[PDB]
Amino acid sequence: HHWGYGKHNGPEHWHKDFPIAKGERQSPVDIDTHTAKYDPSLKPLSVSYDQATSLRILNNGHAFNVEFDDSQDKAVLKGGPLDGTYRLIQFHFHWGSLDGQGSEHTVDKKKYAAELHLVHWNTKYGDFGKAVQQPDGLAVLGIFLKVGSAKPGLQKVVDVLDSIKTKGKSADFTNFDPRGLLPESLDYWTYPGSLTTPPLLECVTWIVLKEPISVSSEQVLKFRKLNFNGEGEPEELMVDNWRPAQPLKNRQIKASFK
Ligand SMILES: CCc1cc2c(cc1OS(N)(=O)=O)CC[C@@H]1[C@@H]2CC[C@]2(C)C(=O)CC[C@@H]12
Ligand SMILES: [Zn+2]
Repeated sequence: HHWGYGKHNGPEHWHKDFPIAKGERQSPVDIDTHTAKYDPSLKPLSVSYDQATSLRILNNGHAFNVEFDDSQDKAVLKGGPLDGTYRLIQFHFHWGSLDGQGSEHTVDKKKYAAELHLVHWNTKYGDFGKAVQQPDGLAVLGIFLKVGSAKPGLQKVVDVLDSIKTKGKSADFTNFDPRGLLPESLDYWTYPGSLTTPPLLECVTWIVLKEPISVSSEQVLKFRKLNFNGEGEPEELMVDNWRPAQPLKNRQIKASFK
């Protein structure tokens, strides 16, 4: 009986196995745009993905991860609120059963259809497992998805999902360019938080872009055909794999823009 997103093992249950679920810097949160404060002194984001090397895509039973070679400085995030260099290790999404929900962060209580997380770890900690044990170990770039026009750069991801329908399936996924998933503007909000899935470690500097990307109804429909279960187990569609907004507590959200 492990954690998930169902009635009996979903977000309201997680605190029993992971008491940090009720901690002081949990994610996601609602971004109150009127209360967020512009922080001149915030630097422009630097997103350097030209040499990114994707390797594989994996259905891990909670989402699908597109994984990257992070054994060298090839795709890095720097600047913004960050000190030092953070290396891209994987991206994944959270999405809903309906276009009206699916994002983890909300904006003035608005839910988007999905949310992309580009996960990076601070290279001063040597690798990902060590980084998640540090308060400044990770930087996650969050990007909202709304339903409208297709995102051409997402299609290669959508088209491989049939090969990783169920938990534990993986497929080769080389030469995928994550630059094709970014909006025009890098204006962002930032705050200190956590992983949004167990173990919910408080190791993340969140950087959430203001500008959503648009994806087509057909693209998100294909996300919803994935399964949480393994092959040969009862089929349960992988939908609504999002944690709701958590209390902001003693935190201030900063904006890079006015
Ligand atoms: C940040 C990417 C991200 C990473 C992780 C999880 C969930 C994530 O999604 S999100 N929504 O970005 O927070 C949950 C499992 C975590 C793992 C970090 C490494 C951990 C702790 C281990 O060594 C064993 C348990 C592993
Ligand atoms: Zn995530």
